[PDB]
Amino acid sequence: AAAQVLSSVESEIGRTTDPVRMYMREMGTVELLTREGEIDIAKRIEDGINQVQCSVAEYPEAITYLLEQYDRVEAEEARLSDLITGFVDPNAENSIDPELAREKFAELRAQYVVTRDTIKAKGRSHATAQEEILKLSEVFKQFRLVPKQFDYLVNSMRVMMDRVRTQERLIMKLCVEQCKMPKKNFITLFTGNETSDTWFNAAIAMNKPWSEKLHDVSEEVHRALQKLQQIEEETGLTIEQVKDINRRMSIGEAKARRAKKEMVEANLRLVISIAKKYTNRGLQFLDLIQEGNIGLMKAVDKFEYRRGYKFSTYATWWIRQAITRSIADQARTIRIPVHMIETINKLNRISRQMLQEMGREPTPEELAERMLMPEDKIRKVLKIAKEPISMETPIGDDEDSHLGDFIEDTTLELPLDSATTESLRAATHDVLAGLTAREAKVLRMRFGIDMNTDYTLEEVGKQFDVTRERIRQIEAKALRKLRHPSRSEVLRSFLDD
Amino acid sequence: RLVIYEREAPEGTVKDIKEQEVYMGEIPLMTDNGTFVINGTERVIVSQLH
Amino acid sequence: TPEEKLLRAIFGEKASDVKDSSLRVPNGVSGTVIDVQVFTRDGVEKDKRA
Amino acid sequence: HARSTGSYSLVTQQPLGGKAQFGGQRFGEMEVWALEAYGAAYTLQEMLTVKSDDVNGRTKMYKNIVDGNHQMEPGMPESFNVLLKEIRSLGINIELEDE
Amino acid sequence: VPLDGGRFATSDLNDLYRRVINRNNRLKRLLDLAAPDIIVRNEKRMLQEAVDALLDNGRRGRAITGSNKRPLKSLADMIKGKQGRFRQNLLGKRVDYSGRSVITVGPYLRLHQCGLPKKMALELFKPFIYGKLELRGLATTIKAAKKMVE
Amino acid sequence: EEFDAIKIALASPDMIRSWSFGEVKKPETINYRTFKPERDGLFCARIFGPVKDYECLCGKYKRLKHRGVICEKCGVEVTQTKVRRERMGHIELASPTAHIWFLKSLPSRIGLLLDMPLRDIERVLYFESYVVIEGGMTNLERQQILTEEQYLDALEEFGDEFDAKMGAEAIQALLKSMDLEQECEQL
Repeated sequence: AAAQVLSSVESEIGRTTDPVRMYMREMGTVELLTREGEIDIAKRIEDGINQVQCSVAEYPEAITYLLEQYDRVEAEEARLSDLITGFVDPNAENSIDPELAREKFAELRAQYVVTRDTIKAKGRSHATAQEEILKLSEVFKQFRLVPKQFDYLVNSMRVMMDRVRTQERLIMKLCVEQCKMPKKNFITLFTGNETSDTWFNAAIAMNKPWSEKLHDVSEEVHRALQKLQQIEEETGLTIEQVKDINRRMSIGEAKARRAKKEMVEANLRLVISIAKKYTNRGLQFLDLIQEGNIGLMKAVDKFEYRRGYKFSTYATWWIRQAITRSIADQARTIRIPVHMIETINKLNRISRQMLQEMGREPTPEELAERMLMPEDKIRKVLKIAKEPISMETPIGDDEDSHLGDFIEDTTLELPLDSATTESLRAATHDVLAGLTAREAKVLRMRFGIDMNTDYTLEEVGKQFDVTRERIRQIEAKALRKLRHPSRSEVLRSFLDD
Repeated sequence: RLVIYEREAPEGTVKDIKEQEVYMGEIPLMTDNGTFVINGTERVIVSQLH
Repeated sequence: TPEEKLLRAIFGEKASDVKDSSLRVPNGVSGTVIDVQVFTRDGVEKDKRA
Repeated sequence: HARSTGSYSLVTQQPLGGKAQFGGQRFGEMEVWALEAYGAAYTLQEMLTVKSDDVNGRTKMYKNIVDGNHQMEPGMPESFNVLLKEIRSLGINIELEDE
Repeated sequence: VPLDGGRFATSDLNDLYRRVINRNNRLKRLLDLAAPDIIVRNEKRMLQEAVDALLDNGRRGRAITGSNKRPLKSLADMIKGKQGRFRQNLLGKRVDYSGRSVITVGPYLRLHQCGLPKKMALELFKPFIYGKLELRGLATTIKAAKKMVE
Repeated sequence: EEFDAIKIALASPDMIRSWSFGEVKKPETINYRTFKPERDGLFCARIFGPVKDYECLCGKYKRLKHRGVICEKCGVEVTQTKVRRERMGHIELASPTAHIWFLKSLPSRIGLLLDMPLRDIERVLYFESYVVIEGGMTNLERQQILTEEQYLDALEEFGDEFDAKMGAEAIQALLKSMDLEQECEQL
């Protein structure tokens, strides 16, 4: 009964705009659901997970992949890699021993080959068949997968879910939106037949002259029903139990997602507590809170109540991690890597203690001696710690002259530098004019004076069709005679500017 | 001084007594002529009428 | 620019890899250097005049 | 203090030295009014574009002066289209209706 | 941009821009983690607040201040006011070819004449001198004309 | 070059994409040891152009000759550095947000167009109370505020028949949904 006070509050707020107040009102709505409450909520979660486990378990071929990709990872004669870290790892309520894998996979494949026999015997869901399927499921229930492959497999299930839904949607569009067929009879016929066009021609048998007018789309209706069937024969698993498994997995996922919300919304206050020992570091209070909240979500995911420990310890550990790692990833204009941030903070702590021990700020020699690392890295890290100062800071005490008004743009060309290099261009043009055509051309192409690009020796040798060092000789001759003082006097002067 | 009391006993003052001179801050000193030498430059703080 | 390329490849004069940023008297000022002070870190060799 | 050319500021691209050659004389609003009063449109235009902000203009006209040709090829000041960018970054589409 | 001492100098927009992206990125993450909608609501509030502080910090009920503790300068604060682009860099500009000095009486002058110090006129008319020295041939080189002027 | 007039309008999101040369994806400015622009960051050289005249970052294409090319190693375009000053980026917002100039102006333009008191808009935008985008049911009208518990109740009677939302998504739906000719002629 908190929204019945928030009603009066929002009706009589003081035109509040601060997101701190809006958040702190809403995180205060949900009450502390801890101790007994937390354990109950934790059980609502594992029940949803186990329902999803079972829903995967009735589908056999997904288990195939379990043995398939495992036989893939074992395929290369020896492995204990990420993929194996992703397979079962049965948690008995470390170093991987593949003998255990073979031991636990032999009986699984034995159940594989024994359950299928009764699936065909006297009926798809025969009593003996149903009992053997239940035995298979019970055996599989103790295989607690590593989360990554588990999510991959539930993906491999929901892909079939969504393709079934989308094919049904496509057929529903193509039928109802164009031919205007009633869905009321469709539902019953689809549940009844589901496999053949007996219901199609049957509903058309009812006079309905509009039902006759489907010839232009006849070749498309049962052609799409062909794909709808092909889905079922590819699965080889009947549609009604597909829907049952779909509902089971949906409800199982919704249970856990609903349960985790109470845990998060109850421990928001814990998040706010840890986040407040972290302010004045670059990130605002609500920035530190929202990183804490993500850390809390992780903690709720990884929490195990069977350990018998209080939840707040685990949550505290993850929340502090998220907050102090984000305050390092962000909160700096020039991003400092996390480990360098940690080293800087080592220097700050050690500087404090040496400061109070000595009575002076320590010199980098003594500081290096204390922190046990060379003075080079000490001085480097000290130079790193500086953060950009503000440009709009008032270098004038009044609001007259800011810092950014004094920052020269040191990329522009100083005008009178040889008349922005025009004088040199003109003088070169003049001097090259005094030379013979071939020398001038090759000289230009070589260095590039007023040329597209600076054709190298090879390129210019191609240009005049001489595959030799005639060009090199020519350039040597040219460069030679443009040092002769009588030929170049004006040009020589710019050099020693 | 850091005094530590015991919360079981009512005012069990002598559970820990800890005396240690601590260094907190440096305070600039005034010269004999009413000025401070701050960052090598000689500064004056003017009185305020409030 | 290509033209400086030609200029340095004709008179054979490649500029040094060291630019000058020497301190010089601001323009329009005369005077008499009356004092020079050199400050060096603790860990850098002192040049001759220091 | 005097100045023919020197440092130029970073954002606005307009005269501002100070170390040796200081920033140019500020030609404020009141002086713009005075030149508008005289009717001197060309003195104003050069004091806005080629003396202050027009980058291509400022260098081209230094070159023209050195050649002995006193003529101006003015463009658009940097501060104007800096303003255009700053207004555009407020999600407001300001443009120049070309011919 | 790097200042002399090795420190850098940044326009406040960077800081403001940073907030937006940070918060925007967080939101892009929460929608993937299917957060409790209270947290997503708070993130959207902060994203709205950050964009608002970017576009106009003042008009935004509480002005975001940086490490200086004085308020950050938003986009709207640069095109507005006496210090804005309009009044300060677009109607009245700093100007080249311009000097200034103390004034005194020239009582020998005629109404159309003003004294002008030699040094100030040399510094103001410098490119004219360069062109004239090149024209007379006294300096066939702009680089050496600068040397002669100095 | 010569233009004649200057036009202001509102920047369509497609137009803001049209100005932009690439999406800014990270809050990273420059590197801390190399001091060189980071990819996708606020200063990225792929988006806002190269840092030196006619040079990619990795120096593969490093002269006038290779102008116009996009260095595949670093994505930079070999062009003048002045284009750090003319190229713009764009952040793809993960949730529409209100332009404060068109909401917190003394004569609110969003509040006039919709005819909804600024207090009610501030309540919707600050994620404080829902609002009826559109309701097939007759008891609930468009632009009618539904507080949280009132929303819960209204959801209880009908549910899908009425669309009520919170925040700038709701306000964008309201602005997008009105027809200007009809309100024009009715008014």
